[PDB]
Amino acid sequence: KGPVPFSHCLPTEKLQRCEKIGEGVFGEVFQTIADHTPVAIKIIAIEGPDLVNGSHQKTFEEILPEIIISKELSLLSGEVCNRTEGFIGLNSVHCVQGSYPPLLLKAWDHYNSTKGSANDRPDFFKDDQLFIVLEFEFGGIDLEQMRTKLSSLATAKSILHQLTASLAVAEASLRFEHRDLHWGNVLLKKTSLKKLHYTLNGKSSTIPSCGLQVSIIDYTLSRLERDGIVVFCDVSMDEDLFTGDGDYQFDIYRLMKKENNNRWGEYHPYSNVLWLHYLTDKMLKQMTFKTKCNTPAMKQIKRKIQEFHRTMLNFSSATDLLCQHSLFK
Amino acid sequence: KVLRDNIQGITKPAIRRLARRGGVKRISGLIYEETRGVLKVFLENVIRDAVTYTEHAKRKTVTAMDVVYALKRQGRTLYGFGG
Amino acid sequence: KVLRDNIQGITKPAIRRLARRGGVKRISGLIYEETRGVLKVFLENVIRDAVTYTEHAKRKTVTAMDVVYALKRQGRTLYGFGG
Amino acid sequence: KPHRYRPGTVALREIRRYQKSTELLIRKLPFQRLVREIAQDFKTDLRFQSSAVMALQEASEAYLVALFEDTNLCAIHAKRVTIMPKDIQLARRIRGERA
Amino acid sequence: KPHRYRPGTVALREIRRYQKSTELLIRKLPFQRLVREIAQDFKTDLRFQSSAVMALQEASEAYLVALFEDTNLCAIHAKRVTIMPKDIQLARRIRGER
Amino acid sequence: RRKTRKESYAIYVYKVLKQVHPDTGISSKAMSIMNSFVNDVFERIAGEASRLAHYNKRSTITSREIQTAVRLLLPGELAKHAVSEGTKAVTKYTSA
Amino acid sequence: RRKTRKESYAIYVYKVLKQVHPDTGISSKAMSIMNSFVNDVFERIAGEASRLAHYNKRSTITSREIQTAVRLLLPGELAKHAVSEGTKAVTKYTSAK
Amino acid sequence: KTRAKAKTRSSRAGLQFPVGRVHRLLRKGNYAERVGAGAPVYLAAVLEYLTAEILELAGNAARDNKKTRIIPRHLQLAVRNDEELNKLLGRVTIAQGGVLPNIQSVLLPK
Amino acid sequence: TRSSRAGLQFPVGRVHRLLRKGNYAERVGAGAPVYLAAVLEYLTAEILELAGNAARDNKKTRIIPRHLQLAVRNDEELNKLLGRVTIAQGGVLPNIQSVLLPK
DNA sequence: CCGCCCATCAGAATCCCGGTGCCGAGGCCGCTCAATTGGTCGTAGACAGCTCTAGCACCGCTTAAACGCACGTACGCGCTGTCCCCCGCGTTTTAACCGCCAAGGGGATTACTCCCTAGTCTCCAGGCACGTGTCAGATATATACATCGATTGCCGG
DNA sequence: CCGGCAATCGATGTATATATCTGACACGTGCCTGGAGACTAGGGAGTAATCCCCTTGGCGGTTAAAACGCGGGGGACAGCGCGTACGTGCGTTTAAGCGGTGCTAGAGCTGTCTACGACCAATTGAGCGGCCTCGGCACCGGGATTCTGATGGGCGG
Repeated sequence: KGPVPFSHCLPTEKLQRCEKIGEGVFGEVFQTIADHTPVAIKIIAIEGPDLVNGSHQKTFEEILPEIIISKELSLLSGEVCNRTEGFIGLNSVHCVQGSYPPLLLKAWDHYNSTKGSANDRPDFFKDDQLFIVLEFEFGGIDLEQMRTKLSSLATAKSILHQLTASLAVAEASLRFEHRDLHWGNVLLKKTSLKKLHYTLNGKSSTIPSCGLQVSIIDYTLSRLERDGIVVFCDVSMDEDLFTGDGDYQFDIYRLMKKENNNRWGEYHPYSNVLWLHYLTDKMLKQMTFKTKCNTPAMKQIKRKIQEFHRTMLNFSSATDLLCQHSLFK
Repeated sequence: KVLRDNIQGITKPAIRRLARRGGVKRISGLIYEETRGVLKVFLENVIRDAVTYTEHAKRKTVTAMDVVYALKRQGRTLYGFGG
Repeated sequence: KVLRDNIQGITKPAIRRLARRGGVKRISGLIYEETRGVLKVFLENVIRDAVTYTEHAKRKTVTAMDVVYALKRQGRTLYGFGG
Repeated sequence: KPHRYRPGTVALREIRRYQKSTELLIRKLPFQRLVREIAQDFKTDLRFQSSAVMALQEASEAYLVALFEDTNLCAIHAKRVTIMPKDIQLARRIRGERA
Repeated sequence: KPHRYRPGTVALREIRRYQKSTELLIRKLPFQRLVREIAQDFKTDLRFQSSAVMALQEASEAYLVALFEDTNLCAIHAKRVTIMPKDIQLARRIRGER
Repeated sequence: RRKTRKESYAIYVYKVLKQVHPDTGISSKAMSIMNSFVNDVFERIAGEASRLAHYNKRSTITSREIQTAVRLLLPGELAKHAVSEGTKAVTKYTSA
Repeated sequence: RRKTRKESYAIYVYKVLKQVHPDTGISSKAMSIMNSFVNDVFERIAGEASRLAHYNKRSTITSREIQTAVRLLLPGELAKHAVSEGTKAVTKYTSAK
Repeated sequence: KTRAKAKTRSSRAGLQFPVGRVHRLLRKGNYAERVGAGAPVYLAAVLEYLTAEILELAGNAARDNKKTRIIPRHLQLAVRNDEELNKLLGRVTIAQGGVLPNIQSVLLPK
Repeated sequence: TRSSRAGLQFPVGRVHRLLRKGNYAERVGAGAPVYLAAVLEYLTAEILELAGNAARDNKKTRIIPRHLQLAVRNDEELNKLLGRVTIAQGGVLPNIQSVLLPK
């Protein structure tokens, strides 16, 4: 046991190959190259009773559900009964002791000078502070920054098909709930596979990827149950999130506050369909496509997407949408 | 038939705009009637020729080819449509 | 032999007679030069076309049918001289 | 007192503005109605393609612009600034369209 | 007491006389010389038939008469009875000839 | 060597003239003018008919093409009577 | 079902344009105008050549008729260059037939 | 008999202009690959009608001038005094024709 | 191919086929299509170069009918050739008489 | 004492950037068929020779038309004054344009006859070249007749 | 006691009537080449059935363009005076027009024969039509700038 030094997991050579990506209350996610492969290093401070980004840090046991869910969903890709390759697989996880290396601080300074950061400096951390280092595969760029270079609505139909298949597979496998899905959480990458393959509850099926592979990030508040043991982070006290306004996400938050009467220990797969409804509203009102609607085939495709968006709410779960809806049959 | 007195749809500002493109600075008050008459005559000739062309082919729809052929026969070639 | 200064052979009384046949009552003193220039241009065009026509046929004499063909090509069909 | 340009300035501005653009200067629906009304005299229950009406409009506009140019030349020849129907008649007579 | 006509009577008499006959109004030898001189700039040692010269003369006279009619119309338009070169220029410009 | 032969329309024009005015003559220049007129009209109508046939993707010339060309070329009343004449002729030729 | 194919001059016009101006594009309407221009010129020259062949009592069309038609139909400066280009093309074709 | 008497196509059509000559000219003129059987009759009838009209007008004009022979002046007078004929022959020049007498009213003396 | 031996870009076989079935003459020689293709290519190249110059003047990288009209109307010989032709979406050349200008 | 020049003020016209919406190139397949290659075969036209029509050069004689000059008057052109009639700007009323959605009418494609036109052989009658009179028109002469320009002769304010 | 309006009076150019003389026009004849009669083979055109794309029609919202009123300044139009450029006629000079005479370059026609174009069979790659991406081009919005039009303020012979 015991934490390992910075050179144990991120030495100097792969320290200088580095570029910043994302930040948050928990920690920061950050890009590098290791083993001739682009990887993401995610650093979270733990065991620290110090106010960071407006709050202190929890313990390792609080993070433990998150890594549990992460490696369970990674193994879901290697499952036989329910297989889907549209998720993110881990590499490893380790513990780090010490202060923030200066290269990290200079990368943060460059990011703030270029993109701007709302988080505090990471340079006040001591040499005895404990962090958790986590490794992810490079899944591409977010949907938000990619909103104005998409080809046509066929790529849409494809990515909805793939995400719904992934959620249905996850539900059939371990009764997984995400409870957070915004258009900044979808990662798309260019792949040469014209037709991708997967398995749901023991049946083989395929998705036309249109030369595009998809993924969605891990969720800190995701809820699931394995063998009767429920893993979920209680959100009944953070009512500020559900009392917000300005766009549809807070509306979805109050719906997921009202439909399960604050008893979050149970399982309610219905709100997932409203989470998808939010994405449909976004695609029909928050993206630009590079192909004109002149051709009637994709015009009727768009109308079919529209009636899906209007009529999905009368189902019970994403599996029902996958197995019954016209766009999915 | 129902369609009648549609020559009045060529408004005075439209004739003014055409004159401005032609390069005219001052316009008298008796030009609009003459312009309407000459436009009517021109349209009558062209449409008569086009309808004859579409009649010879045993069709009931006037196409752009008939108009182009009639204009070429009249001595005014037009580029950009079919051809 | 080479010829020169023959446009002056279209005398002023001839131009006056042509104007009278045209219906003109009074004539300015500077019309004759303009008339001579116009006639020269017209003759140049017609004669060039006729000479090209007679050169294609591998001949050394300009015939009336060449002139008729040139006039018809120009758009000034003439009746009487054969063809 | 509110600003007022002298008579003749806005005319030159419009002349300079309309000689740089290329779009049509007549509304489409009235022209279509006129074309259909004229064509109904030769044959009953006819049908039209959009390209036919567009070509008719282009030809008519070009003809009118050329006629107006010739009329302006005729009006200038007579020591005047305004154009009158006599100028149109003279231009059409010389062009050979009218008898 | 010599007899003299007012300016304009003889002009009208000539107008009436020359609009009734059909002969040619230009002498033949100068026209033939001019035709040969113009033609010599395109080829050397050319020969002509009399019919060609006659056809050229007829066409030229018809063209000139039509041009003079148009010139008279233009002169009348501008409140005048005398033809001027500007009338010829305007007629040629409107007709389409450069 | 032997002189070639020249063809014209003089005899037919003379026959028509004797039909219309039975006591009138004609000169040589007028005959030449009428010959040129007939040739010019023949050429115009034939060319128009050929263009009409080519437009519609056909390989033959029938009386319909001639009638349409006559309608397109001749102005006003001159067309109407003319068309009638042609029709009558064809009908007679069919009877015998 | 596939429609009947239609012939045009788009490919060759684009090739010539790339030969002259290596970095310029063109719009569809301009291409249609160019197609109409090519067809009109072809028809004019062919008709003139046919009339020329008929006048001299011949039953074949050769390059002499085309040259004379080009001389008759075009103004002088264009005519000289067109004649030079046509003669060069014919000589090159004949030499390496 | 082996053969019957020859009958011209003009006689069967009741015309005066030749039909066989027009058929031959249409065939050997590079107009179309084939020529029908009714086109020559139509063309001959139209040409004969036009010739008859022009000759009628010219003969009337000649009889007006107290003569018994048609000359190009009479043809020009007949052509230029009729609207349809003038429109048809609008760009044609007749040799030895002349012009129509016409003087503008402004030039006349008071 | 015949067009490659002559160094041309316009088709030669297509021109021959269009000449042979257009009712022009009984027979067609073996040199007419080459001449015709060369002439057409030359004229097209000239017009295209002028239009491209006009387009580059206006700070654009594509040619539109306004550019073709500007190129044609500003050249004497091309204007004389297309003296009775109307181009769609063409416009007119800017020109104002001197008398109408303010003092 | 009539001004004709200069310095200010407002309002269009044009430049620079930032973010969006599509289009004109490109790639692939899959054909389809039109162009290329290698032969034979019948006739269009190039070439050489000959005949003779008409185009060109020169000379002499007549007479009509072109040319130069003098004289007078009517027409073109510049200036002034008056009044109507288009131009510029503000307010209110009408319908053009954009987006979307059905209904079905007629244009385009495929298959199957079959009658009309091209081609060939034989034969003779319509139309063209050539040659002769005779009479409609051209020419010459004399003879009215309509019209233009000047002079007289009264005439009412 | 004139400026006029009509009525003559003379002179000039044009229209009209009669007698002779010619050459262009209206038939007659012989002959041959182009049109008519008779028959066969095959392919261009006519007809029926089917598919689906494009034209016609309807409804609602918004807003840009058309319609109407009014004050006033600049342009169209008539009247007047002046000067000179153009019309009319006469005397003298020039070259067109007509009638022959002579010569030859070149248009027009005929007979041979060779090369060039039409036609056919087997091969195959150029060109067009569906489906799909997409990197840059044109597009607008803002702001700033500029430039031009309409103005009042003055020194002076």
